[PDB]
Amino acid sequence: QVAPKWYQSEDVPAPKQTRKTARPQKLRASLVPGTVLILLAGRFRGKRVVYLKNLED
Amino acid sequence: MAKSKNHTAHNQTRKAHRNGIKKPKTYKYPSLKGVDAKFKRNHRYALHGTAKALAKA
Amino acid sequence: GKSRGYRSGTRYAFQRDFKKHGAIPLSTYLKVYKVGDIVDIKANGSIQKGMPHKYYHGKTGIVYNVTKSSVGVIINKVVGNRYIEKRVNLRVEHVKHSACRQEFLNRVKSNAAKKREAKANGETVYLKRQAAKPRGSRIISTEGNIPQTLAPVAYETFI
Amino acid sequence: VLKKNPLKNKQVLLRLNPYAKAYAAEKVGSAKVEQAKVKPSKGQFAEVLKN
Amino acid sequence: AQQKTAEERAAAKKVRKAANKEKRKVIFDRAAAYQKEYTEAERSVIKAKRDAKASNSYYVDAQPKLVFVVRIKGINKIPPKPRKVLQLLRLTQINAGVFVRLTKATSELIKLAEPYVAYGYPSLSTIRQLVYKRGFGKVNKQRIALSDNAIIEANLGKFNILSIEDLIHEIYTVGPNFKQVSNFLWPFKLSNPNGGFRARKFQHFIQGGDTGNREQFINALVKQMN
Amino acid sequence: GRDHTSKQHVRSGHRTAPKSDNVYLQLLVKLYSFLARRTDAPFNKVILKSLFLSKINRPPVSVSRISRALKQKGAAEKTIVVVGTVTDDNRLLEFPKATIAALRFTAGAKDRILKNGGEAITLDQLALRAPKGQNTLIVRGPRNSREAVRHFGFGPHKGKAPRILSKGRKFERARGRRRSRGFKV
Amino acid sequence: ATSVPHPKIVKKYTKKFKRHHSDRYHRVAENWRKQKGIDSCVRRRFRGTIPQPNIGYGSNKKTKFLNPAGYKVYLVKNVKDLDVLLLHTKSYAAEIASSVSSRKRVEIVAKAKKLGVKVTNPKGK
Amino acid sequence: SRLNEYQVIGRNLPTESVPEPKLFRMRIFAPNTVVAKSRYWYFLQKLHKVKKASGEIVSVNIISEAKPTKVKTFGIWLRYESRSGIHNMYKEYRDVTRVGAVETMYQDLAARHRARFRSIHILKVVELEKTDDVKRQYVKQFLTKDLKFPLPHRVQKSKKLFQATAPTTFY
RNA sequence: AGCGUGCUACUUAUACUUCACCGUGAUUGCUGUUUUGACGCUUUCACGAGUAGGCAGGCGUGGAGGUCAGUGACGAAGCCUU
RNA sequence: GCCUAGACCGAGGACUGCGGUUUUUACCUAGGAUGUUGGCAUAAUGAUCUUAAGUCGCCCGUCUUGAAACACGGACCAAGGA
Ligand SMILES: [Mg+2]
Ligand SMILES: [Mg+2]
Ligand SMILES: [Mg+2]
Ligand SMILES: [Mg+2]
Ligand SMILES: [Mg+2]
Ligand SMILES: [Mg+2]
Ligand SMILES: [Mg+2]
Ligand SMILES: [Mg+2]
Ligand SMILES: [Mg+2]
Ligand SMILES: [Mg+2]
Ligand SMILES: [Mg+2]
Ligand SMILES: [Mg+2]
Ligand SMILES: [Mg+2]
Ligand SMILES: [Mg+2]
Ligand SMILES: [Mg+2]
Ligand SMILES: [Mg+2]
Ligand SMILES: [Mg+2]
Ligand SMILES: [Mg+2]
Ligand SMILES: [Mg+2]
Ligand SMILES: [Mg+2]
Ligand SMILES: [Mg+2]
Ligand SMILES: [Mg+2]
Ligand SMILES: [Mg+2]
Ligand SMILES: [Mg+2]
Ligand SMILES: [Mg+2]
Ligand SMILES: [Mg+2]
Ligand SMILES: [Mg+2]
Repeated sequence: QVAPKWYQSEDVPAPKQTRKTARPQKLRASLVPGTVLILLAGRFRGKRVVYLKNLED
Repeated sequence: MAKSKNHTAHNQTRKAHRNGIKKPKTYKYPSLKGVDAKFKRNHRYALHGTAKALAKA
Repeated sequence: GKSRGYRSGTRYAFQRDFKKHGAIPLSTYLKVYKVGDIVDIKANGSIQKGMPHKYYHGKTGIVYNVTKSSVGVIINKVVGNRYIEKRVNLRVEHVKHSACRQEFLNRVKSNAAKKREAKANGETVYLKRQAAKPRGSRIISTEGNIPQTLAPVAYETFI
Repeated sequence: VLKKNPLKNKQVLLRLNPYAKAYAAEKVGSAKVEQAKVKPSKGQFAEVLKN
Repeated sequence: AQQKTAEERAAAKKVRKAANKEKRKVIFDRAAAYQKEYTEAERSVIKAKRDAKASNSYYVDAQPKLVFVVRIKGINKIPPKPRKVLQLLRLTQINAGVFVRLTKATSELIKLAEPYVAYGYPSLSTIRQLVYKRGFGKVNKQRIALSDNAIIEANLGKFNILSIEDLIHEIYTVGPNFKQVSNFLWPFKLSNPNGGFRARKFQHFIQGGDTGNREQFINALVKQMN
Repeated sequence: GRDHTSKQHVRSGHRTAPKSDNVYLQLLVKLYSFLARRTDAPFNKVILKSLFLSKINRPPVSVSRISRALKQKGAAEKTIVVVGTVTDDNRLLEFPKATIAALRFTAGAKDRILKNGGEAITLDQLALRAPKGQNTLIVRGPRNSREAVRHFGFGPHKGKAPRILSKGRKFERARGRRRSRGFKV
Repeated sequence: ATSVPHPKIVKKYTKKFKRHHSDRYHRVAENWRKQKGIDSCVRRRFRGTIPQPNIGYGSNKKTKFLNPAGYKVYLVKNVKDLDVLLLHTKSYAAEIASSVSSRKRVEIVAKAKKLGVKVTNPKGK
Repeated sequence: SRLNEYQVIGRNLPTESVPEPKLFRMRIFAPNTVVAKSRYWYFLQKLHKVKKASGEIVSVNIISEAKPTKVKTFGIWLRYESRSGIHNMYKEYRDVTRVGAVETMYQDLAARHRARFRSIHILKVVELEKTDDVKRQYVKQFLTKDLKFPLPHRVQKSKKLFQATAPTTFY
């Protein structure tokens, strides 16, 4: 077997500086508060519901 | 019983062009082999006298 | 039986030109050949001494030796994958000065004259030869030359 | 490490060609041509119709 | 130490940027002038055609001085002379493209390679798209992307080519340094056409194939392949 | 596929290292790898290449060659550099005072050089007194004087030496070497 | 991964390169052998024949020799053999030799646990 | 093919002997201008001691239909090659464009004589102004007064594979 | 769903384009920070079919010099085993 | 010039460069993926083995221009074998 050498370091380098500055989400023109929506997934799939507000999430 | 191929030049230009066809090198002074003996004989004396004159100068 | 003699296959190559048989005009014997001259080789069938082999018929080479009635010519011949230097002794009846020298030597003289005159006039000149370029724009006048319309012709038999 | 197309990346386009900014600002791609309303084929170029 | 060298780097970069501003102004002016002369030449040719039409004459266009040659044939079963010709045109793979300045010598070259290539007269926008998307330079016998004008300057600055637009101009208006600029350009490696070829490539464009001179449809083909 | 205009994956055909496993020659290659990589002096690149050469490509340099090279005009005080062995020459009538840097010296060569007031230094001492090879003069020995080269390119009318074990009148002198025995080539 | 961080480990070929007709004959073992026959469909690479070993399948040099846990495995036969992994406990794991006795293996496991060295075969005897 | 009608004008290259050579025009039915100039030189070397190398193309222009929405009858004079010989023929076509009549002609000789594009020379395309100029009955039958005809047995194309009702062909 | 001809779309090779990884060849730099690997590290680009054949780098076996103060009756070697 | 639908990929790993906006020795989309949320860690995930299904796959070695050949050697296995 090949023994480890002294020059085989274990230090973890820092990541490079990422240039992925986030920009805001752009919603479809059809999504306006007060619009009746149809839920497609989840527990309440198939339910017609009222759209009220666009959260920051 | 032993009738075979007689002659063929097939593949001979391919083999000649793998490493050829190389032109001969040129030099400033060609060999005086085959040049007239009387001329070569006198040209020897002419060069010897020219070398003497340039050496003295 | 195969025959591979010295002059095999030279029936038309070594023939004299039509209505050009007989004695050799003496400018052939008055030309002067110097070592380094470029000469064409063309066997004259009426002189059988100093005759080239059929390979050298039509080849051009450098004079390297001058003897009483002959010149030595250097030819490069392909033998397999390289060239071999061949040294052929030819009587001057089978030799003629190559006309490519006088043209290149004239372009050299013309370039020297144009360059010196351009220097005298203080301008620049480009001496490299150029290939033929595509032609420029132009206007075709139709006064007296209104276009004539052609059509493909019907089929006819003329016998 | 990664080639970016100047025809897609505007930053690379400006890095290579600073004049793209002026071309866009001046609308060179949709420039109108001012000229007179003429028709120079009314005469002998009607040789195209027949000959 | 790292923060110290950062301050020095910041100062040196300040000075470098100040110096580069003038060079970028120069290349900006050059690009604007090239655009002006392109537009003027187009309008001049249009005006000449209209004038010849008015004066009962016929304006004959200047014959094209530039051609873009694309090798559309594979590397198998090529006779020695067109094979050597394609090698001397640097078309040693399928879909390789090169710019050729038309003379008698180059026209007789292209005629030998005609059954294996599609070529034509490229427009300015086609040249620009080729150089921008697939432009590479031959630097120390290596294929280097033309991603910055410094790469072009370091290799063609002795020929007064300082920008990608200088290079494009030198190609388009076949210039005094066309040889150096086009040989610096690595052969363009195009994709296959989006939309395909005609039903059978290897017959002349006149006979419904793809090889030979198509003369302005090289732009549509290049749009397909680039 | 590619239409290859040249052979693919071809090694340069030049030595990039000594074939020798001598550690001290490896140290010399280290020193001149650094000098050639960092001094811009063409001398250091030539010395680095010469340290890779095989034994027949570094023929011995006689002390007579060094004497003749020092007799060039304006070369009397140059440093003679021999990447190889410097041998003695008992045919010299006299040897000058000279500085010579070599891989090896024979006992007679070194004795003569030091006897005449000169120096016999190594290439590492050279790299300190002349790190750019200033005022040096590289001397190489004769390569075509080797005995093996006598038989290279043998053929008709080539004039080279036949590969033969014995020499005498009965060994390859009759037919093909004499017109009285057929032909001569 | 509890080891030094690495890119996701990719094995280009995960099956075993089995010698041709090691399935047909018992005398032909599965150990890979290159077909040298003049007419061989495998040597000539006919469609449908077996894959063959070539350098294209070589592993990424950054993930080569790492087990699925991200460690390089070093064979250990005694407690003094663990000393070479002191400064490499997050990139090298110890594997106790099969011929180590149950006593010495207990000592190796105890010392490896003390040193923080991971052991690839921590259970056997 | 899908064709256009081109006016191609060319001439011999000017010489110091002849500095204004005669201009020759041809009407070429070609898919594009590359084939238009090729066909031009093809017919000029059948009619004159000229080549593309010794000649010059002076003008290429599209000739548009004068009345593209007026129904016409065209007579086309042809010279085509068969498997055995060379024949002259004259045929008639009904169309609103001269180009579309030539396109119909090429389809028609492909269908009735197996004559390919390369085997056909169009000698002449003429719009027949008078109803008496029409010689062929297969186009003369559409020049009768108050022409009416139905289209019996209409086949309707379905979007679906299966149909729940019986097919019909009324129309 | 045949024959002649034109057109549009579409299907897909180990071919072409972009990207990842392996190797080969070339190539950039690395010693007052060379720093216990310089036969090393590192930058960049191109390339990869192969019988006969050549060369290179490796895997495995019996025995020998040296070394691991190596494993082993608390189980060596051998053998069987998703 | 503008708007708009989808797919595959994320190599690199402190900084350094070229540009852009400059409200600024600052910021950016500009020398290669980040942010956020959920679930899981008795498991979603991966590998191998057996088997089914789809698709492809003729018996190796040899001499030969040409072998799956209606050419030759080979029933099987171990040890020896140039
Ligand atoms: Mg034979
Ligand atoms: Mg004759
Ligand atoms: Mg006689
Ligand atoms: Mg598509
Ligand atoms: Mg097709
Ligand atoms: Mg390849
Ligand atoms: Mg004997
Ligand atoms: Mg005798
Ligand atoms: Mg075979
Ligand atoms: Mg059909
Ligand atoms: Mg694919
Ligand atoms: Mg290979
Ligand atoms: Mg082999
Ligand atoms: Mg033994
Ligand atoms: Mg023990
Ligand atoms: Mg055991
Ligand atoms: Mg990454
Ligand atoms: Mg099958
Ligand atoms: Mg046999
Ligand atoms: Mg036999
Ligand atoms: Mg046989
Ligand atoms: Mg067989
Ligand atoms: Mg059979
Ligand atoms: Mg038998
Ligand atoms: Mg037999
Ligand atoms: Mg049997
Ligand atoms: Mg055995």
